[PDB]
Amino acid sequence: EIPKDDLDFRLAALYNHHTGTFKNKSEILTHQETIQ
Amino acid sequence: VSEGFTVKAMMKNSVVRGPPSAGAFKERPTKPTAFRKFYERGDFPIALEHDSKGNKIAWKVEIEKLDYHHYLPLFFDGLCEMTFPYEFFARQGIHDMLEHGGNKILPVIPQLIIPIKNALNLRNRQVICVTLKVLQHLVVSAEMVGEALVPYYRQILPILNIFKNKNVNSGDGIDYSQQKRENIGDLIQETLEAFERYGGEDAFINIKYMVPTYESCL
Amino acid sequence: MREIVHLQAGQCGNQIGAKFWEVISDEHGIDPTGTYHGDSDLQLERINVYYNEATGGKYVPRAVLVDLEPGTMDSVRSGPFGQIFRPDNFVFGQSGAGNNWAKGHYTEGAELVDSVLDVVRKEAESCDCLQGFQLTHSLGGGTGSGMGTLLISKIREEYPDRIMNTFSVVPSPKVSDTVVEPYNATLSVHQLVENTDETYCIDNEALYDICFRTLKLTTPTYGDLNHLVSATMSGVTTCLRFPGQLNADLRKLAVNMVPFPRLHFFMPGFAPLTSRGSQQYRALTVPELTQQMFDAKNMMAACDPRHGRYLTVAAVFRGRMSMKEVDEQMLNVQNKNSSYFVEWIPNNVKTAVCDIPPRGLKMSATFIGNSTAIQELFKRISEQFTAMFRRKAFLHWYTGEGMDEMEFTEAESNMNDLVSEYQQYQDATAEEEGEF
Amino acid sequence: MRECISIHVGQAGVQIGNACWELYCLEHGIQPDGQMPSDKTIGGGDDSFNTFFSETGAGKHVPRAVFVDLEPTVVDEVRTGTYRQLFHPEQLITGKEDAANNYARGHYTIGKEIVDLVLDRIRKLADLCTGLQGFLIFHSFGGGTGSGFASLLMERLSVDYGKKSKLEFAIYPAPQVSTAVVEPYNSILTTHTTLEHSDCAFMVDNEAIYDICRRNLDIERPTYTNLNRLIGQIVSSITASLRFDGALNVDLTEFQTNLVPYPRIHFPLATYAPVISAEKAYHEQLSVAEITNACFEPANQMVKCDPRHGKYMACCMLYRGDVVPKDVNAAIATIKTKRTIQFVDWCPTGFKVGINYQPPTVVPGGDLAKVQRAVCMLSNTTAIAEAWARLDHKLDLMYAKRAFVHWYVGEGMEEGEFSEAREDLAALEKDYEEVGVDSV
Amino acid sequence: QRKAISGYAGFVPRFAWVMGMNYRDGVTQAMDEFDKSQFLLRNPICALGERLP
Amino acid sequence: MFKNTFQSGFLSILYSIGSKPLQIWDKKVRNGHIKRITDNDIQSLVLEIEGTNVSTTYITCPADPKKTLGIKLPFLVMIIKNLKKYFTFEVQVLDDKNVRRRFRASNYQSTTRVKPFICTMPMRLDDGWNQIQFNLSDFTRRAYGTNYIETLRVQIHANCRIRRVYFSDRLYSEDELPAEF
Ligand SMILES: Nc1nc2c(ncn2[C@@H]2O[C@H](COP(=O)(O)OP(=O)(O)OP(=O)(O)O)[C@@H](O)[C@H]2O)c(=O)[nH]1
Ligand SMILES: Nc1nc2c(ncn2[C@@H]2O[C@H](COP(=O)(O)OP(=O)(O)O)[C@@H](O)[C@H]2O)c(=O)[nH]1
Ligand SMILES: [Mg+2]
Repeated sequence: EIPKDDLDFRLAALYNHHTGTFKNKSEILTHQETIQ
Repeated sequence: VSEGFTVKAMMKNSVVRGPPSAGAFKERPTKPTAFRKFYERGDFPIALEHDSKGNKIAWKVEIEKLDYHHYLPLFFDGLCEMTFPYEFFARQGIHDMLEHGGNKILPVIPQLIIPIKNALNLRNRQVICVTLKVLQHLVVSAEMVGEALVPYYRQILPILNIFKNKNVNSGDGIDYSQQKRENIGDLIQETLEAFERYGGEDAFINIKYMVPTYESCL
Repeated sequence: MREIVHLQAGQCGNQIGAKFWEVISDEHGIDPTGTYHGDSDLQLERINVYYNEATGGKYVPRAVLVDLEPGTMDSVRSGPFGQIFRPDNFVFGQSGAGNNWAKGHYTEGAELVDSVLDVVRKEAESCDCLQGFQLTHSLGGGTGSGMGTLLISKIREEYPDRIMNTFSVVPSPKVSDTVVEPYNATLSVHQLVENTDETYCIDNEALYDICFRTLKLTTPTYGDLNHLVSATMSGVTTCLRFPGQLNADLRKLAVNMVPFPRLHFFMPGFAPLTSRGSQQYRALTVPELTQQMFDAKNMMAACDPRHGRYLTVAAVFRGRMSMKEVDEQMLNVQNKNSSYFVEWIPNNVKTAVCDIPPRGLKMSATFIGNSTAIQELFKRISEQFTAMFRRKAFLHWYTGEGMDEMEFTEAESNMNDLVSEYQQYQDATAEEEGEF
Repeated sequence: MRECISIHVGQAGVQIGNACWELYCLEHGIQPDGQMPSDKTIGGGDDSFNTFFSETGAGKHVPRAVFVDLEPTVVDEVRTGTYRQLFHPEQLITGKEDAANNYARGHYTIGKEIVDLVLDRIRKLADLCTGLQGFLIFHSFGGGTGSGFASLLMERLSVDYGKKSKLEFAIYPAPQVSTAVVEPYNSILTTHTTLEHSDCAFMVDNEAIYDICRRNLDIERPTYTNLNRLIGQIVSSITASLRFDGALNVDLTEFQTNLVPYPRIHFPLATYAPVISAEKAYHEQLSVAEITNACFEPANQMVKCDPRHGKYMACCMLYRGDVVPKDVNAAIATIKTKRTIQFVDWCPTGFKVGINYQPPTVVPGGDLAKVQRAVCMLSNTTAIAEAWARLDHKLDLMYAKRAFVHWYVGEGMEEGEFSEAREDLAALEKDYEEVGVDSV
Repeated sequence: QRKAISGYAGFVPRFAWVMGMNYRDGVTQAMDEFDKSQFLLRNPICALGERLP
Repeated sequence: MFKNTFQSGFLSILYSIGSKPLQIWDKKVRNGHIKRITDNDIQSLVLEIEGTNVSTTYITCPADPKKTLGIKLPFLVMIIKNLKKYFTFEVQVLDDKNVRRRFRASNYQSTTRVKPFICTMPMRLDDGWNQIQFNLSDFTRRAYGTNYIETLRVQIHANCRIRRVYFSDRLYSEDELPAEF
């Protein structure tokens, strides 16, 4: 679950800041539950 | 599929092809040489006798007195022959006339660079091994010679830079085929080693100008 | 205080240089009289890079004009901007080069190399510090090839820690203009590979193809090709003459674009080239510039870049543009055209930006590309040379002037040595086990 | 009795310092001629400008800055710009020949004949200063002069001043982005000296600031100036406790013993929390409870590394503005229970928070908006270890065929100076792996 | 080049004839001679044999 | 490992004679190669690792990345052939402070620098065959303030020929040493 906005950005997001390049506002906070 | 720097490759799974894979590391087609042409003629004073302890080339002439300026470049241009009764004659003639015979190699040295490049430029491994072995014998067979080759390092070493990365990767298993020195990486590193040992103090910067991965001793 | 001494040799080099001076004089607002009445603020700033100021308020170029025929210097003098040069730097012989490398190099270059060396000594000593030299010529003619490279060899021996810039017009594959040009090109390249630090190869055929397909020109004269050459030969010195958000002079590009000390042959280009009607209906952005920069049609040399892997790419931009846009454009171009770039070099693109755009253009870019595509031009020259040399076609105009037969077969040897290393660095991968 | 000396080397350092000094002039009442107006005045005292400026008798303020580059092409716009009367003309040091992206050139060949002048000017600036503890240098890790001349400058200053603290502000090269070809060589060579002579070396990538200006700020196609302004705000945040009185003031030596556990692990990250545009700042109350969470976001770091593949060591969080200690107390207590933000078992405290009372200033013609509360986070984490394995990969990709090496052998440097520094970076990676293990 | 302070690497026109002053008055005199030269060159006020010393 | 071994006067941990010399040894190869070669100097097998980058190709003493060996014996002997190239090695040492400390010697170093985890001293070799006599106890006593209890790994890098890497207790001079060492 998410009892904060920080955990929504933090845990379930699949974004790798070291790898992902030039992503927009929506491709950071994409979750695993969206895919499956 | 795609082609290159176009809107074809601007797509979403545009698979781009690749380059045409240029002519490096591939054996170039051979050409007839002057050695076979002069040998079928029969002007060479050599004859093959099969001794029990191996094949030995028999000379019907005093090997000390011979026009090296006419014979040594002719034998060196015969290294490009892969057919079996000619490669022995070229190799053994070079070895015998380099070992039996001194203080005549030096004026011939500016004439034998083009056959050496011709032998090395054929990208076959056996001929490269043989010309590296005879170059190692050549740079040590006489005096005053190794630092006479040092202006011509720009015409030998360019293809020596190709095959310095050819060794066996068997980490624990011993390479059994060590007596027949057929792997070319160590042979190239020993040839460059002999070019540094004999060749004076100007050889290192020339080898570095040709082979950039080189490590110097002394 | 970083100043460059300019030289031009031969009938092609003189026209190329004259168009070059016409271009950069209007860049800095210099009238044909030699006087400054431009409009921009930054024009008179770094004019000491290329010019000298005389008493009375004139601006003379730092140009030394060398010829072997006297009838080609007054054509340059009687041009639009031919009256700005000093008359003392006009060195010229009396007997023509005869399209002979022999007469350009050995027995009619030897008596005029002294005078031009004293003139270039006088020009390259009034400076406080010196960065390098420029020479514009062609590898097909007699005094464009035999004299200019001898001059390069005799200048390199005196200034060994300064850069050298050669902008050569190599003979075209299917466009033939002289009979004897393979001999001149083969004699010239083997010592243009050991005496200068940056060389640009421009083919007349590729320039014609650009003028036909890109520019949509009906009748392109020889002025338009020289304008094309000057549009990219002056884009590599705009970091010296104008401030930018990320500057890169000649030596910066010499370090970045040259991985190994011989592969310094480059392919120029210009980004915002557009037709006469398509100019007005055009949107000019950095992703718009990159497609015309990187395509094979805009290459000024007749070597297809799709035929080999890029070693290092330079892209000097002119105009007030963003940096993330150029950044992401080069990143995309490298990322999904991944098989056309060297994989043992991580990033192959150098980016430079300048704030002063060319006049009439709101955004421009110039391309310097070191590719293994250039290996086919040298092989083409060797193939066009070996047919003549096999039967000793025209050697009596050279050997009768005095040479040895080995002096022609060593040029081919150095040509093949140049080809093999480009082949090797094209096929070399990051690991050293996959080619065998 | 507090001051700082700023040495901006390289084109990147000088262009950063332009925005930095315009910011510092706007932070006080100083006009760009260097004089305070008499028509109007701000509420300032003599203890504010002592850190960065010096006072003459007539009323002219002079920065404690040295602008040195081997090029002219970045310094004459300082001499001919709007901030041309602010600087003493001898501080603006201009060379003749270029570094040509060579560590070798700027370390051996061209920097050796200019270092005796910049060191003398640094000496002359450090004798007008009563206190000590300054030396805030700015350079990039990719160029030639900013990696070569800065290394020699730190080498000389370490034996000339002994202890001090060489504060170092790097622009480290981005993972997938570089504007040069020989950047890994320069970065490894300058890391070999920054790793042993800088006391805590700050890290910033250009690509992550591009992303932050892309998403947090709503601007499209940003330029270098937008990056430099945010970097200047970060630097002004550090020295905010040296010029304005707050609840928990932090000296420059105070947070060096708090952030840096071991003599080599001194490469902290940065995070600036309320970086939002003018059309967005007025529609939300940027309270402490959410700007604290904006510091720990994976996408708000200006170094391209997720903190999620590492364990935090210490954080120095410097609030400013309308901030109360119980607010940051509750904000830190909120983070400490989240099981994603992992901490090492040998640092049970884990935090260091300072509170200031002076809000950040705006630059007319800038991009940020006036916020009441701003947070600057200084995270020391194991996550930066993955940013140097890629530098190792980029160095071994090119060094393995000795590409571009002969341009560096040509100016003074012997061949094994590359292996000598690569072994030091490998030792650094192993140290980061060793320090991050749990205790059984 | 008018608003250039002291040590300055730009090309100030007509500067290598200014004789015995500092940088600032040298720049002032140099740009004044430059402007005088341009204005006398284009606008035809002076008669023949009167536009140069 | 090596906790239940007797740990007598010496402990061989590598040898070029046998079936699998690099059994417990990891083998990373990148732009390099590893092979066994009959030497023309000692007329016996040697190991042979080299490459352009000395750091990419190496061998580590325990195979598993997290497993560590425990050797009580203080000394370290390495019969390494000098090829006049770039050769490094590196050990890891446990102390009474119960921390892990690393000593690295490289052919291209000229200064002795002391750090809390690393200590990079130089090392010089002779012409042909020689044994590098290392003293871990004295190098922990002199450069650092602590003592020596265990060594945790050794790591041999490129451009060298390895034969019989072993630890010992006392420096066996020439005669009390057995002929097989
Ligand atoms: N983040 C940021 N980086 C900059 C800026 N200006 C230049 N750079 C960086 O500078 C790097 C290029 O090297 P520089 O430091 O500019 O070169 P230099 O120190 O002047 O040395 P030379 O190349 O010889 O002129 C690029 O990778 C940029 O990331 C800037 O304003 N902001
Ligand atoms: N770009 C350009 N090329 C030219 C021009 N005139 C001649 N050429 C080329 O120059 C080559 C001949 O070189 P040449 O002038 O004889 O060199 P030189 O003998 O040293 O003077 C021909 O192949 C032409 O294609 C010109 O005006 N512009
Ligand atoms: Mg610079």
